Amino acid sequence: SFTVEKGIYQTSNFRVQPTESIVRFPNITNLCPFHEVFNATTFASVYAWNRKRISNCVADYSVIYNFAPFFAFKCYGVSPTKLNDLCFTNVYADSFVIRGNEVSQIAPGQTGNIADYNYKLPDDFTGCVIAWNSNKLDSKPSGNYNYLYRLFRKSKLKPFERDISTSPLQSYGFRPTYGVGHQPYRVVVLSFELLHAPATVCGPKKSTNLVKNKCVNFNFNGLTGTGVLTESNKKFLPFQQFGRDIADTTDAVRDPQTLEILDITPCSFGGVSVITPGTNTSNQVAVLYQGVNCTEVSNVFQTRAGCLIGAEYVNNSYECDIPIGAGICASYQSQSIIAYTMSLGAEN
Amino acid sequence: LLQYGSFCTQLKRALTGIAVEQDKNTQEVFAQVKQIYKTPPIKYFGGFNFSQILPDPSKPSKRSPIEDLLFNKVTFNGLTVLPPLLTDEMIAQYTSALLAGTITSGWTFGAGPALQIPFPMQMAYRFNGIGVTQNVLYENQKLIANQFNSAIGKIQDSLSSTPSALGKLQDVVNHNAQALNTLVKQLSSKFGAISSVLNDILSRLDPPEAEVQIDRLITGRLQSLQTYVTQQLIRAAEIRASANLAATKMSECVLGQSKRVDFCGKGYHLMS
Amino acid sequence: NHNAQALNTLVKQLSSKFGAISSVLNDILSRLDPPEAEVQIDRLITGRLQSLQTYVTQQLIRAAEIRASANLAATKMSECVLGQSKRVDFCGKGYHLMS
Amino acid sequence: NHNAQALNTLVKQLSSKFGAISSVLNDILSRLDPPEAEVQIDRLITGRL
Amino acid sequence: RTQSYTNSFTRGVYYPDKVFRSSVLHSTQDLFLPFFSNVTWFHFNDGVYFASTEKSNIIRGWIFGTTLDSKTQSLLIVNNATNVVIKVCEFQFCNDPFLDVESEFRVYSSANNCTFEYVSQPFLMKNLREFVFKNIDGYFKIYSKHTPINLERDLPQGFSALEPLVDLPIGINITRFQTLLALTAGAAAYYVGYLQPRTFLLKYNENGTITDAVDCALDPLSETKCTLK
Ligand SMILES: *[C@@H]1O[C@H](CO)[C@@H](O[C@@H]2O[C@H](CO)[C@@H](O)[C@H](O)[C@H]2NC(C)=O)[C@H](O)[C@H]1NC(C)=O
Ligand SMILES: *[C@@H]1O[C@H](CO)[C@@H](O)[C@H](O)[C@H]1NC(C)=O
Ligand SMILES: *[C@@H]1O[C@H](CO)[C@@H](O)[C@H](O)[C@H]1NC(C)=O
Ligand SMILES: *[C@@H]1O[C@H](CO)[C@@H](O)[C@H](O)[C@H]1NC(C)=O
Ligand SMILES: *[C@@H]1O[C@H](CO)[C@@H](O)[C@H](O)[C@H]1NC(C)=O
Ligand SMILES: *[C@@H]1O[C@H](CO)[C@@H](O)[C@H](O)[C@H]1NC(C)=O
Ligand SMILES: *[C@@H]1O[C@H](CO)[C@@H](O)[C@H](O)[C@H]1NC(C)=O
Ligand SMILES: *[C@@H]1O[C@H](CO)[C@@H](O)[C@H](O)[C@H]1NC(C)=O
Ligand SMILES: *[C@@H]1O[C@H](CO)[C@@H](O)[C@H](O)[C@H]1NC(C)=O
Repeated sequence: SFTVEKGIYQTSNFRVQPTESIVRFPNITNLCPFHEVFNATTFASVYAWNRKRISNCVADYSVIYNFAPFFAFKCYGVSPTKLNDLCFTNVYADSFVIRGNEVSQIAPGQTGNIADYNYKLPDDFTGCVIAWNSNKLDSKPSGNYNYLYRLFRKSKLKPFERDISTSPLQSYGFRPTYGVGHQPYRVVVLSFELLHAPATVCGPKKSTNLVKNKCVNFNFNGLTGTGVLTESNKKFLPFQQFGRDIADTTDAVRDPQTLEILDITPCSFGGVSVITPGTNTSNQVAVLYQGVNCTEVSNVFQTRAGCLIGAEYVNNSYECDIPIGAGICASYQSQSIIAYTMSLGAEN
Repeated sequence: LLQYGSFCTQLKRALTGIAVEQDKNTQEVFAQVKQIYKTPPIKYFGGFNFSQILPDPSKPSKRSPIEDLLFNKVTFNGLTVLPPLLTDEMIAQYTSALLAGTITSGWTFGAGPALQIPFPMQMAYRFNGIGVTQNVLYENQKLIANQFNSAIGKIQDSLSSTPSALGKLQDVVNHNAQALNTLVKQLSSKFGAISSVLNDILSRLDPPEAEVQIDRLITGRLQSLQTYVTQQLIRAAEIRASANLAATKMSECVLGQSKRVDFCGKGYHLMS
Repeated sequence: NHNAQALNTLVKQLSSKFGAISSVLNDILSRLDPPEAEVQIDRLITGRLQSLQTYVTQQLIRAAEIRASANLAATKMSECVLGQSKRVDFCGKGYHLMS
Repeated sequence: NHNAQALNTLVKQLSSKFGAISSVLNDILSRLDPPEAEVQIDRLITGRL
Repeated sequence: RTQSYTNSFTRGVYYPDKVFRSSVLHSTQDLFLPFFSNVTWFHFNDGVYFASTEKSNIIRGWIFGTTLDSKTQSLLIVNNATNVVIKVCEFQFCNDPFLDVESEFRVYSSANNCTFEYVSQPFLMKNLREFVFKNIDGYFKIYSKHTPINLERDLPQGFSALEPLVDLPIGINITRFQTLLALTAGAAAYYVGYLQPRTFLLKYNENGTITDAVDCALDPLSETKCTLK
């Protein structure tokens, strides 16, 4: 409406914007043995596949991009483009070679002879599958029959297990005269375990300096967010890292590089109310910030309901006109907006 | 969320209505009189001893001993609590005004100007309103005064001894605490998504693939808020009915003498 | 005022999308293939059903209060108009004479 | 009458499909694979809630 | 090796995670040792609670394995005065292996193959030493606690937390466990108990130390306590 009657109205909210960004990460710069996993020139068979537990090293994946022109590159739990910022609790590597037509056989919620009799995945799997042709490397002119695959088994395989006991095994025929749909492709399955917890294999990015008593963003080894970081007094035992309360929210962080306790507090926020007489009366307003001391923003007046701006406090007491809060009222009186303590009635 | 509609305006309007009603309830119950009557400096009322219910000038907050015992015996992510409009001191002043008016005038100050009357004469008038003549009062003044004094004295012990004497007032606080705790604990649910943290979802998936996960959280949180608001409205209705009954009792048992049976206690009503 | 604004909100709720490509049935049914259009229809169905449920619940909650006020008015008519009431402050401020 | 009607409606609500392939859990479990059974179970859960 | 039966009582509570809390009553669900259970007295299944009180230091190390053969890697821990060694190497155990005190021939034939190697400060230090051993999803966890005790034939009554001691990414098959001795004949005694899934209500103090617990499936009163929190 174009006309506002006398009263107090709640318009919007206010929040304190962050100042800067703080990133912390471990000292070490060890490089993960992903190169050793790759370009081995000898990869195990589909039914007999090796494991590898990557840990205590920095994981970089652009080296895989510069390594080979991958044919297939699928990711399920995460997005391929930003693998360089996450930190994963543990890494499991599966490496083998399968026929090109059977690349799509292995996947969650998928059926196939390779899918059920060579390697199985859980429904809630998190990870990626990479594949590319190696015909010029793993295809002998007279046929490379060293690669075998299992076809027959009484029972379907459970997720995340290896079988070697042994005709169920059939040898492959790979020749350069063969075309697409039969040439061998090397495939790698990468499995992570996201736990929103401190982790070994983090990204390549580098930390910064640490500040205090200032609204700021933070990223502590994956613990992201914004707030105010202050010195803490909580008695953390050596295995204690995080902190919680009755409401199950983070309220303390262990600094990785220099082992110390930091209290986290949310930055100031609240509601804004506008006090005004009618438009046909005057054209001035006063503002009330609810539940905030005046340091966080006649000019200022501190009450129990918050911080009042634009009104002048007075000694006298009258009948209430516009209610504000804990016993305070506002009114229009050469002419200005005044605030006072209300009066209960005439003495007698 | 902007695509879902205008549920937030409705939520805000309902909560604001509840708060304004909460202020109006207290205003309607307590702000009956227009004058702030004061008790005389000499407290001699024919033998009756009101010191247990009159305000105590020694202590700073100006409350009667029984009010002190009552006061002592009763014990965020976008959620705020607003302070009530009337402080406790203002309510105490209203109560003191009502007591002074009823002690010094009787039932006259509730119908117009207050008129003086000695306390024994008022008690004779009140006896004459239940079928008992005045000479019964005037010939047994000391016995009646002693009985009243003992009856007043026993109340503090009776309130202190019984543990659940003030359960009705504690239930309101307990229900509000439970509702808020449930509402804030609902934030950690997944509702069939990969995670309950928006930051992790936004930093682990492509923008086109994140909406499918975000919508589930949005729907769950909207449903939780709607349930909380509906429960609040239903409770507010009951509290309003209670406040209306309390206002009726204040007008009929305190500002006058009631003939309705068992409305102002068990027996024949005299005062309150 | 309340009875008008509730209806206006209910009517204006139709143009919302509730997480669908379009907020009109005819266009979305004409363009898309039904085997994936039925889910888009279902989203709108649930979105509108929730609005109807909310409207009905609010109307019930208001009707309870109106009934309470009507009962009070009936009592005041029976006692203050058809007789003289001795209850303090029930039929006005003072000693009641009539109504 | 009101109490009886409410209980009868609540009980009869169990045989609705709520936009799923069936209204019996056992039929859905014993016909579809586990990674897709949840897509149909969640609808029933939401309707009954 | 003479059996006996005794009562577990309120023993064997450990910190489930690495998160600090205070002045709260939390609820958790994990494998535990139920209160008041028949634990055995010696003179694997899901996990093992081991308790000892000897002073002569005759006890050191353990044997964990499925086939008990060098063909498959079997976990073998050795503990001596200055260090502790964990070998997931392949070991062919003898009939009744033990420490010679100092050759390792009687412990195992040889280690033809090996995968995991670890060396660190020894675990072992009137006094009672308690240990919880459990493996899950390819991880090994060992919790320990040393507590001064009075003269008491049976287990003490009270509460004491089991702080985490070591985690290993071993990821092998364990089905049976045996006790290693370093010996002249003699006698020794120790307590063994088994863990199964349970739901617990843990109570924390202002300093963040577990002080009380409630077993939600012991009796109706405890179920009421759990549902009332
Ligand atoms: C009215 O009653 C009060 C309460 O008993 C009396 O105050 C007591 O007075 C005696 C003697 O002066 C003291 O021993 C008590 O400790 C007092 N009680 C309290 C709670 O302070 C008061 O004296 C009575 N008034 C009159 C006029 O007799
Ligand atoms: C990391 O580096 C800092 C500064 O050089 C040092 O104080 C700290 O001890 C180091 N921590 C580790 C674990 O290397
Ligand atoms: C003033 O603001 C500070 C925050 O800087 C707060 O700690 C303090 O309590 C406020 N003062 C009052 C009187 O509320
Ligand atoms: C009244 O005015 C005086 C001026 O000196 C001031 O000290 C006092 O605090 C005022 N009373 C209030 C604000 O209640
Ligand atoms: C009560 O009456 C007596 C006369 O016997 C008088 O002395 C006393 O002052 C009266 N009380 C008051 C409060 O004035
Ligand atoms: C040790 O490993 C080799 C292969 O590296 C294997 O041939 C041999 O059988 C293993 N020794 C055992 C199982 O005792
Ligand atoms: C104890 O074990 C360590 C582990 O390597 C070994 O170096 C040492 O010789 C052993 N004996 C003593 C007395 O430390
Ligand atoms: C471990 O050993 C047990 C007993 O020999 C056997 O049943 C089981 O299949 C083996 N593997 C796993 C993964 O448990
Ligand atoms: C908690 O820690 C403080 C400071 O060390 C200590 O004074 C207090 O006794 C502790 N509370 C206990 C041990 O219950």
